Amino acid sequence: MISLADLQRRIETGELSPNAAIAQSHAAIEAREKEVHAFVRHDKSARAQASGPLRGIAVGIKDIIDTANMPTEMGSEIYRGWQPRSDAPVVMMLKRAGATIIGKTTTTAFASRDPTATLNPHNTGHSPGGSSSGSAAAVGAGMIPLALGTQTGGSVIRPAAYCGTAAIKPSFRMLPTVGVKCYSWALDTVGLFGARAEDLARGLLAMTGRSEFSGIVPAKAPRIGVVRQEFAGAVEPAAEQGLQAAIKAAERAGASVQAIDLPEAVHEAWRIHPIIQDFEAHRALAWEFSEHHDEIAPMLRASLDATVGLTPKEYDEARRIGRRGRRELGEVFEGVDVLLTYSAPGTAPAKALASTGDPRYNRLWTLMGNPCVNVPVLKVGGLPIGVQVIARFGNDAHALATAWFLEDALAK
Amino acid sequence: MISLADLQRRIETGELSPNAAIAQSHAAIEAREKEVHAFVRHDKSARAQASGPLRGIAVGIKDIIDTANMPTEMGSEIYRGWQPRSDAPVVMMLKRAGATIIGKTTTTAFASRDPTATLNPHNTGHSPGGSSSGSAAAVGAGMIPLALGTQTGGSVIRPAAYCGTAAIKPSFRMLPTVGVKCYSWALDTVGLFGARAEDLARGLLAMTGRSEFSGIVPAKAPRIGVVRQEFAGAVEPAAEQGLQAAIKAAERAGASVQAIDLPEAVHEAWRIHPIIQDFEAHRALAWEFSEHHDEIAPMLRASLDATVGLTPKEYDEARRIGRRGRRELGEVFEGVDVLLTYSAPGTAPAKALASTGDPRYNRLWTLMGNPCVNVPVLKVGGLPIGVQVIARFGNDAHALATAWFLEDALAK
Repeated sequence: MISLADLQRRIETGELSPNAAIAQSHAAIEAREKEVHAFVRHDKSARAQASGPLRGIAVGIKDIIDTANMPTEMGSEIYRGWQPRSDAPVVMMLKRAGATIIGKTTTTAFASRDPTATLNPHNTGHSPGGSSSGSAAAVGAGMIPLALGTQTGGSVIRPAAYCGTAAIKPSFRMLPTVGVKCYSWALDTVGLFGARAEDLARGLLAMTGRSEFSGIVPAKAPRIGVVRQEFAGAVEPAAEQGLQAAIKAAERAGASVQAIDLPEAVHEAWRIHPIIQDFEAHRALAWEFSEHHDEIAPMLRASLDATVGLTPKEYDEARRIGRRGRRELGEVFEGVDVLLTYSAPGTAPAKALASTGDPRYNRLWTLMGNPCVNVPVLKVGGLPIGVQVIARFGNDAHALATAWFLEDALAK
Repeated sequence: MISLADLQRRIETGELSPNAAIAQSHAAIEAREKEVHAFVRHDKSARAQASGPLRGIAVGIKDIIDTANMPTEMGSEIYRGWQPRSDAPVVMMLKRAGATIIGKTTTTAFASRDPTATLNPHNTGHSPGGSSSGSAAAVGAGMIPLALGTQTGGSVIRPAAYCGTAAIKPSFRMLPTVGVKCYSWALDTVGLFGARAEDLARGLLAMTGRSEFSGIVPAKAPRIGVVRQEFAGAVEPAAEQGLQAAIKAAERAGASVQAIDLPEAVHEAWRIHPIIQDFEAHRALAWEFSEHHDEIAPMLRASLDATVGLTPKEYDEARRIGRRGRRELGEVFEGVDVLLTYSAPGTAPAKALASTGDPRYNRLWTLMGNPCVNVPVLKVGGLPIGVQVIARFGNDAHALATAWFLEDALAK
């Protein structure tokens, strides 16, 4: 994989030129696209910008995020050829920083469960996860140093884990969702994919200009709280192996680790996530559901059809339950700096299963809003397994700091 | 003005056909549009639907809200001829209920300060207010029974007051802002314009399907708390005259009225509203500011140029102040059912002043999130003056109930 931070340093010290860096991504993409299929469209004419911390940095954009110079097809035929008038605010944050929008990465139809043609870089016979399939695969394939995606359930953390890349789902609403195809406004959150935690930090620094993302360094002797989200059902062996490896490395590295059970209120929040997501989806995708019902991908159309009956009453109750969950989750962070848990059920499912994986270990955190970071741990049968580092709401900088510490710890 | 609730009843009993109702609206728009200029686009072919609670109900849509069959130009040359692919969720809520989207109403460029060509129905020499100019003017001129607008500062309540129409800015996020041109995601709120409070209730009921809007009836002897928002300075004579008239009518109607002071925390919330609005504006309008700077309307362009320096730091601090205000405000709604204040600085400004009016008496409430309702009280020099009814967050129904009460009390 390509490191954003590495590219920056080399460009800053005249070692590498912005153009060369971009040309390299162009090459990397063409070298493996026929095998990975991570891009809906590759803008081969894309050139590096003159200035900015992100000059020479090629970025892939999930195809539900608006771009003015390239179509935004939402992974659906309904939007074939669709061309937004303006660039989404998040795309502009990148451009203003000197980044190069190299292309649009594949997304499941409307960011749902319907598989794309994209394949896992580690094993062509496996899924790269979803819904941010192309962003994760492209970064995992070493095509680009950065990519944007989104998470409502777990479309940032899950595919990152599956493809073995670093990634972060910042605190809810930190990054604007304007110009981002909505599924559930109460959940939709923009995320970033990169090689390591440090790359994510530099990416967020350039995008937001927030000092907290500047000068970040690996955390020392972090206080980790391990949660296995039992309420989410049984996990696959490979996932537990990864978690245990992480815990062990962390301990050897000097961290303090303790197992803790989440409050019953938090469990409840996890349970009603589907209610909030599905109710709002009917509102957010009202036009598509009413005017182009039969054109909606199979799986998405099935979930919508099965949820037309959700009532405003139960919806409101679900949100109330979510709030309680957030309130009680905060107390948990009085003893620990971050929470460590699974990033996915296990290794990436085989493409033959026609599944982008289950977000049951991700969804709770999207609703809580806390910043989440994926840390690649190991590989089983050649397929990546990662862990999820979660910090207090708004403490994105610390989450990255701890993920960094964890990366170094695993490196022994 | 055309009453939505009135049409519903007559249509329901078979006294009025939906087709006739819609024909009525077209004729009404035709008779006053050439002088008011409230519509950016009037769809003369718009027909009535056969079923649903809003069948036969014509609705005007502010032109920052997406429509799939009509252009959405944001009141700016930058979006001349721009055609969204889909109808915004709020528009779909109306259509699914059987409503007829009769056209797009004028909006200031990107919902800011730059005046539109729309004129006040009560006096063409005055402003209809902004930024929801067309929606307020159209309803105020008796053209349509319902219209959608938006409020970030006071673009719902203020123009409603200026045009003498009933209107409501629902609780924050109760109505989706998807497909609604964003200015400030922390403030942007969809609102409705109608003849009377009852009309607003019926509209929300059909749109949301929430039982809280069903069976709404005038309130009895409500506990009103009068607040003059001193932090915003003194209002114009006409405005005070209207408030005094409202208080007197309410008292003689059996209501308990008492003057109340707003906690310092709330005052501060009002003060930092500009910080939040302007900071986000730069992110939300990044493409426009960076790629079409000189094409942006004069006033909005100047305010943007003057705020480029706002830091994320002062922004975060501003939000913290806002949250603090929200908590203490709730405490206020413990001894009183609703608050009563000004809807605007006074009568509608003369067009010559090139001003849509000062929203200093509206902005606080948009940030607090509380449901606000404008109640027409009287006229000065032929220009309408209204008052603003405010209830606790999520108590929209009660707000409407009390507003209805005030309407009846004013009629004596």
